[PDB]
Amino acid sequence: IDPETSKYFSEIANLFDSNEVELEERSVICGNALEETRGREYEIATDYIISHVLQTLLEGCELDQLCSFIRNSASVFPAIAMDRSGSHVAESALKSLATHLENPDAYSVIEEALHSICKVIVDNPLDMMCNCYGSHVLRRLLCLCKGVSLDSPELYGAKSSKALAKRLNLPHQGFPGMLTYLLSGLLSCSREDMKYLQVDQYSSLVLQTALRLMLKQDEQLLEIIPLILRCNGFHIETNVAKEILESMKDNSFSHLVEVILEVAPESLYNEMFNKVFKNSLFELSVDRCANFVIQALISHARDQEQMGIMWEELAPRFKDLLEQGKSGVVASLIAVSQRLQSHENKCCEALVGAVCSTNESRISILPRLLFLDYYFGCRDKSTWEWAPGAKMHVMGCLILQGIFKFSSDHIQPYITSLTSMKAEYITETAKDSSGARVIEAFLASDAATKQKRRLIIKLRGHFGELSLHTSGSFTVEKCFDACNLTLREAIASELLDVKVDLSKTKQGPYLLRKLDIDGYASRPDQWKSRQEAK
RNA sequence: GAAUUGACGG
Repeated sequence: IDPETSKYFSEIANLFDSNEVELEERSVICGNALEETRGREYEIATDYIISHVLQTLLEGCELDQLCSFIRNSASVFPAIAMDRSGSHVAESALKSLATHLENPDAYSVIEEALHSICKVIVDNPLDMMCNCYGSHVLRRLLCLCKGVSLDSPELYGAKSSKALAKRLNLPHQGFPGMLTYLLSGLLSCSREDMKYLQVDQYSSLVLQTALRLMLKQDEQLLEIIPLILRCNGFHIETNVAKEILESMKDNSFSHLVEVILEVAPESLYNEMFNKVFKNSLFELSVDRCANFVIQALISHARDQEQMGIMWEELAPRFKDLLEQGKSGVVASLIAVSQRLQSHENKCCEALVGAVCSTNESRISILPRLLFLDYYFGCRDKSTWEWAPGAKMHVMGCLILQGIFKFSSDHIQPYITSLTSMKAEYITETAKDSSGARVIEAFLASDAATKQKRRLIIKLRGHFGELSLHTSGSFTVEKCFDACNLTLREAIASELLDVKVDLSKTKQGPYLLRKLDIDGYASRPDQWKSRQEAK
């Protein structure tokens, strides 16, 4: 890295800043500058300063020069990818490649570039799989081979509200032979190396990504998963099942088996259910790591026999799970009960009994789940009633949202409890970003109209303030849609009083328009006639 | 629109 090389890439960088360069000329300069890297790919790409310029060049050049850079750097690509700066250079090369996925003329030239990369990785993959930087490069490479260009937290694999909502029940072809080739290369180690891969954070993350990209590819999943579990008809031998069970409380492995259970084909799921989990459900549910594996197991159960086993092992202990901070386990059991149509009423009753012991407690099932952590962390639970001002409990509210997807037959204690909360509590619930989802699930449930109406009426006087927030505005429209003319008019006039402020809100203009607040203000008789025709 | 209780970068 002589100073002339340094001056060159710095001068290229300033030239792009000064935005005096046409986008077509910019693209050609990017290509010329890449040629200045030939023979020095590793040195340029891993330089703490020049790597950032090399990212700019890769993202601004044309396909041919990108491919030329990838081909000339392939023999050092694992070294670039495991470097703390070079790994961003490597990822820029992939994002750049990915911008051409929609161009059918580019198919074979992209595939050749991926082959250069996969070939040198497959030759020696295990340290790159476990390297904190190279693991990000492998995840992106796997996505590209699948034809996925657009980043997804799920695939990489972060937690997200789409995934939580999915767990609770609320396309380019790619380069399939390159995906198979690379992922087979990552998995052709000894069973004893694989044991360590199960438990290394960074390699577990790579395998999580690969499993998600193979979703619904049963023939590949049935080859891949047994290698990862060290099983290679699919059968888990008794000693291997013990080893999988023993590793289940590990933070890295627990994340991996979460994904395995999500993508597992039916026959493979059933074998895992029976041989690994079947008599350990509660012990695994109380572990800080394993309980998320149990949530994934619960969510993907196939049939009523499995539902019964999970019921027998876990419902008697619902109170333990809530006390110990494992509400996600209960949420999942409740959610899959409504999905498999099994043990619905047994699940709902076990939840009531877990929160409300004596008969007098049961009218408080709703407040206690809205503030699940305050009630269970309470000093004196026989006097606890509310958490004034507190933020409501995400998972307690998600449980309730599942509860209100049951038929009214199974959830009468929940409907009676919610609809009988006093106005101040119902109002605080609607103003909470989680509690508003509870209200909305109840308005969408098949509870009686009279009962919905009772709750909505206790919101009178607060629709204006409710509407001034993004979450409340949805609740206001859900209440409105559920109302007769008398209450639609009540809500409409409350929004009128706050119409100035409401219009300065993100959602306000839409809400004002959907409810037709201007018509109501200016020609109320015609607004009432159009609403009545609904 | 609130998004679990246990991980990730120059």
